[PDB]
Amino acid sequence: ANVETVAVSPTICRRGGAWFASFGRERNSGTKLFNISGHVNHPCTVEEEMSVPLKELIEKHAGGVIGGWDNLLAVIPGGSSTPLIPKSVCETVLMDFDALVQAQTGLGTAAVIVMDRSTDIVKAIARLIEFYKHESCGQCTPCREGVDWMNKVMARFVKGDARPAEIDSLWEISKQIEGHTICALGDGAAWPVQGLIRHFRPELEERMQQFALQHQ
Amino acid sequence: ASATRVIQLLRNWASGRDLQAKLQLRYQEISKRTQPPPKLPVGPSHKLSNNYYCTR
Ligand code: SF4
Repeated sequence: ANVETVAVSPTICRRGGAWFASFGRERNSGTKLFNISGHVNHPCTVEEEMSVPLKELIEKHAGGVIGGWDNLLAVIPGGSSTPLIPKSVCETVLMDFDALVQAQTGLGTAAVIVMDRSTDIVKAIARLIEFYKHESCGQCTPCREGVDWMNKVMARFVKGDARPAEIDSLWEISKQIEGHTICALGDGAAWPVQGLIRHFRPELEERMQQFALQHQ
Repeated sequence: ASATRVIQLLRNWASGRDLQAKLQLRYQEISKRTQPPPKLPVGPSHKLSNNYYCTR
């Protein structure tokens, strides 16, 4: 059992199940610890109700996005394993399990990483993929080989060295890895790539166009 | 063809045809024995996605 799960049980028993139940939406009960990091004015750890909107959380407790809310480019809402969502989704999304699932992402650890419009969105996800490459235990074939393969492909994507067709190839690679591994580290490596492809395909194609142009 | 004109005319009359038009022996018209390199395209299965073998 996770430490946060363990450490709220004595308070839950003392105040009763119902008190904990009232907070948050139905089936998304209680309070939650949020870590807001990245491109915010006051990165911090705070306690907040479950189904609080993401914008409310960022602007109230973290001081807002660096350079204003309109400067926001993307948010990873639940730690590195959850897919990113662009600004247009972050404006009304709620920070619970079911709402973020509906937003094609996850609540995860409730670790909100904020990236403003000055961020190289491809490079940040490539760094996350490199993290997963260095953390794989190497036991099962799909993670051990495919995470390293995706790391190489993403390192090339940062420069723009590849061709646009490879984008779809990369997507398929992630699908091969996902659901075929002993544990969920494969899921956690496949999901951020899928989010990047889903929401920032034009950036990848545009970078590839620049690389092909400059190298003639 | 290096045949003289009178022999050419005799050949045409004996055969009844214009023999010089379609000569069996082949000269300069045929393709050169040295050719530029080809490129040779690839088949429909040379794709990076949407190409699972169980569908083909
Ligand atoms: S998916 Fe899990 S078990 Fe398989 S290699 Fe990666 S970390 Fe190891």
